[PDB]
Amino acid sequence: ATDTGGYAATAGGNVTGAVSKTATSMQDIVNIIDAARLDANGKKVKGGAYPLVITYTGNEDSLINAAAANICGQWSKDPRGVEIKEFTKGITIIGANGSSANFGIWIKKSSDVVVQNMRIGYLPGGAKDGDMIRVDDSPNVWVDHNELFAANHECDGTPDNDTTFESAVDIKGASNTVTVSYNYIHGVKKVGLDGSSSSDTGRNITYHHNYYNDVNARLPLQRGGLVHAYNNLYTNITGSGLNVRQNGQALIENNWFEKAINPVTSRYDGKNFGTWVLKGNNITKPADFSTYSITWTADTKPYVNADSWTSTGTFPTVAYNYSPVSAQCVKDKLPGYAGVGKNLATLTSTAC
Ligand SMILES: [Ca+2]
Repeated sequence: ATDTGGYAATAGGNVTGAVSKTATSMQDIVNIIDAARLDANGKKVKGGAYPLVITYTGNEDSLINAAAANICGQWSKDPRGVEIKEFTKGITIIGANGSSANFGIWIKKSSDVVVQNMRIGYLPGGAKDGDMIRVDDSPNVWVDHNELFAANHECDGTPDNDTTFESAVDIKGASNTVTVSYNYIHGVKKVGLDGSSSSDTGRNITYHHNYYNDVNARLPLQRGGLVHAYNNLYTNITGSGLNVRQNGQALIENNWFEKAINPVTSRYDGKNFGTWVLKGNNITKPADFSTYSITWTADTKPYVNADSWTSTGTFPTVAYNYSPVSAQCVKDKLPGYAGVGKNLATLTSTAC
């Protein structure tokens, strides 16, 4: 099955001929991927020689706990991450229950990559792109059931006063189809881009069943293309939520917003505002803003907020099958399905 409930359609490494490998450390993952490029005769194969399902059993709680206790010492350290570059055979990196990582996963020019059940937090190297997950020039990637966290805080004197920590799930380039689902993202200042610049526009991304809590912004910072955000729980958003820019289109349906500032907006460019189609959220009209503590702020440059809470454009027919539960159900049940150690459980209307 290649069904991710979103734009990406991939089975990752769970295909025919997949080779199962256990990784006990960051280094093992690197070595395993490196060996997966060799054919029977020891010669390298472009895109990889065989599919892989890597089970990561490592635990780096010590590193995570030390980092949490000294958050401002993280940005200047060397970034730590496993790069999955030009591997198209199909790969799934799934964490064992109880595993943890103080390193990121950087996907570059690959495809059919799935990252599940990984608990990644307080990564070093914010000043040198220490992303928890980065998807660059990579279509058909599925980031599902992970816990990505740090501290929603900015230390004094970091480069650009924005590098205490990098992002949770940055997406850029030709990452044409991506599904980000069932993740528990908390304590993150910059959650994730959708295009690295004003010119890096496009892509079709689906954000569904994610639980955001105490995050500052970029859910995502969208640039062009299509974004389908459904069944997500957005609470304690301290800056802005979905920032639809460079003429992007978004379908925001059956989500639960609460204690959020600028939950849906288009700001920082001063032009080429994106559009949104709102339907089925806990917020149905401006009268609900006070009920759920929705706050709005202006910007120094021309901007568009959804303070009228009305659709400002259209959205193409959703190309895949999905069935959202109600916004009330995500509020009630989502926390028990999102993140790690949930055995990749999915929230169905049956459980509502
Ligand atoms: Ca980044």
